[PDB]
Amino acid sequence: MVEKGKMVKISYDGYVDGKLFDTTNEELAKKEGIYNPAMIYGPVAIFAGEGQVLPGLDEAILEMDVGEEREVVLPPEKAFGKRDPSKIKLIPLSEFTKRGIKPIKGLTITIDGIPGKIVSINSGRVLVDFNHELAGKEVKYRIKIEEVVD
Repeated sequence: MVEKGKMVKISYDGYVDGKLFDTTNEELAKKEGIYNPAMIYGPVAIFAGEGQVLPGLDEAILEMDVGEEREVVLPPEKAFGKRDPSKIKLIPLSEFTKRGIKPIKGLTITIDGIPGKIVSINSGRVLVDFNHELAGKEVKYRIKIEEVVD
């Protein structure tokens, strides 16, 4: 068990549809072809149960021992969230063209700093999904508590 608020350093590998999409392990990232030169790899310091990681990860961490490694399967609600219909919004084509942006199906756009993916364009109506890319997805993580500070 790890008490809520306790500083812990964790390592993790995250998978969606059987594919690694995130990892603290630089070597694994290169091996799996997701290495990002702009990312700082290595264990991540969190406070246990304080919401710095996905809800289901925080939940698992509180149950875990220092040095424990386990795998966890998280439903959307405990991962990147359910795909919320209220975040899928209709916007006039007119407003994109006014702003010199050509809407294209599949294109990621940013409104007021918020990223959104264009679902469709039909008769001047642009449907944009502002949900997280992985919303509605089951994810699987390997997670290890490397150390507890305190």
